[PDB]
Amino acid sequence: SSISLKEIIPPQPSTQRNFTTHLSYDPTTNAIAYPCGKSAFVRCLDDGDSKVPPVVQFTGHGSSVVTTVKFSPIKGSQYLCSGDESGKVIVWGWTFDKESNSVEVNVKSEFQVLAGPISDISWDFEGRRLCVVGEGRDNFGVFISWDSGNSLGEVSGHSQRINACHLKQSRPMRSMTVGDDGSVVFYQGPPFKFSASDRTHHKQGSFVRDVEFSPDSGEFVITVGSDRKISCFDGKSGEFLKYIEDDQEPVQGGIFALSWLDSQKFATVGADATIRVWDVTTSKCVQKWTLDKQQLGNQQVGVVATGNGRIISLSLDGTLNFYELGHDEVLKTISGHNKGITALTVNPLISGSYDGRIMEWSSSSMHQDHSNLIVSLDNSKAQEYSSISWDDTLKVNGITKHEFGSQPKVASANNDGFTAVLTNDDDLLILQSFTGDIIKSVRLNSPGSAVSLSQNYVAVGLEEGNTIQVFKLSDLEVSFDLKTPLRAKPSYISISPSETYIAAGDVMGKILLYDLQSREVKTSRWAFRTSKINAISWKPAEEIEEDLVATGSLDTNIFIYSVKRPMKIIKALNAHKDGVNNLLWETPSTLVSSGADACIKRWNVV
Ligand SMILES: [Zn+2]
Repeated sequence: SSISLKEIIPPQPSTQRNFTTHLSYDPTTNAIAYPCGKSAFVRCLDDGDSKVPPVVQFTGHGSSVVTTVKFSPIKGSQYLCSGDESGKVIVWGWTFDKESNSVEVNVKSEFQVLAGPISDISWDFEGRRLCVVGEGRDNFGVFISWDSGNSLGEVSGHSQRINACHLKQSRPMRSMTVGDDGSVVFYQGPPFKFSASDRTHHKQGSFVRDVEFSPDSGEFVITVGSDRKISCFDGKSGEFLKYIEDDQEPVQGGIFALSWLDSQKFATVGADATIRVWDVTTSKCVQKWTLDKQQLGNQQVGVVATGNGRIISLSLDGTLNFYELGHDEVLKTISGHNKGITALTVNPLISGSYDGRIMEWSSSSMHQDHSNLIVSLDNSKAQEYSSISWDDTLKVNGITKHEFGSQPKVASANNDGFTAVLTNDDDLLILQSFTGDIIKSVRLNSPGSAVSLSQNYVAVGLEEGNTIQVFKLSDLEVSFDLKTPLRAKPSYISISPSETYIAAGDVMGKILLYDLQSREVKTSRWAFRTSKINAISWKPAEEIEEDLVATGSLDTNIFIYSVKRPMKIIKALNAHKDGVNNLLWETPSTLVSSGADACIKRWNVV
């Protein structure tokens, strides 16, 4: 008996309005790396099976939000380096096993380099030296050896935050840091030391957001930022050569990032929802790609060349845009969440995160209709969905059909188009999932922290005495208490599909199973988790007697308990960094999970 990882749907890159998201591409593994939440990710652009794992997730930054992920230049080195807001940098390496289909990640070195958050990282072409940069009190960046951490130079010339850096990928080594107040500094080195400074080519007070030396011998260095200027320096002397401008292509917005396709062409991307391709020599824009400027989400917050003219653009809305030099049309788009997932539906698969974004995977549709946490999702009605959010509304296919007078704490929908909601004002409401109408309601005697709506019952977890009261859907005036309360505040309740039992767990990790009818505990034998329970889902039949029950807790684990054999536990550890939020059975043998880490995972239950 087991559970094995069947598929991983990774989140989109982390984003912030007015801020660049530095991406990284690795030719060898044909994959890109990017930060999202508290984990670093590497996603293989390779569809057709390959020896490269689809996804690699590094959780080593613990509680610190990851800011940047960079591939080591050494082909096949499978090493990467990432930084976080706490100012810590980590060099880690992964491992894969196409067989077990298991990915291992082992840290190799960690360094507390900055007081504040790290903004960018860059390796030397030997994959042994690092330019780390960002913000601090006295230090705005450092130059250190990847294994020891001993200083290999000194970041200087900046008084304000450093935004990006880059190491000329060839000898004689040279470096570049760039940041706030139009500051651009050049270094020389192996022992990188201040060489030259510049505060005349980028407007004072502006933000220079990215810098990058041309591939091969790096004959040039280019910096970009909010003043819409593209400055071109010489890769050796660092002398300003010229601005890259084309009369037929005025830059109408601040630039966020750049990436060289080869030694002559490089891409830029910015607030004017445009992806432009330039030729350093002619200073002419050779190719342009646009998106509707009228939509905030189209601003281009990142970019990275992936070889042979292929370019990947990052939208403020987290979308990944694939383009190719010579082809005026966008090749394909990839959307998804970049915020913890809080609501889940199956057959068809739909997900919602705590920012209110909803994802329809059956049509690759991404919605930004709600503007806050998605409490629940209901797809019972054919080709439609009903969503409830902390933005106090109930929407049906992105359209508002109900405005709550009181915020919806938690909710639960059955299969007959009904949704039971518990509000901040301590009310239990029963809505018609698809019209938004409240057909019946009742004031609860105490705040409620959990709901489970079956075909005929409504089980509510009550904070006062952490008891479970069961309501009759058809008549809220009738109800009964289960003989035994919980240990601590109820966190999640799941009524049996046949309404025989009721599984309810608490914020401490206890999960009691009751017999609904007799309202008596049927077993408290299921193993204590020592962590908040966030999800419980009954496995359906392929016997027919309800037995296996999947559950998830803040501790990141998935525990599939058994009614018949309370001592037997099938488990999957580290399912989702920082906790499992949702759990569903889309197939009698397949589980689907969502986590605080904005990941969605499918599992094969053997
Ligand atoms: Zn929509």
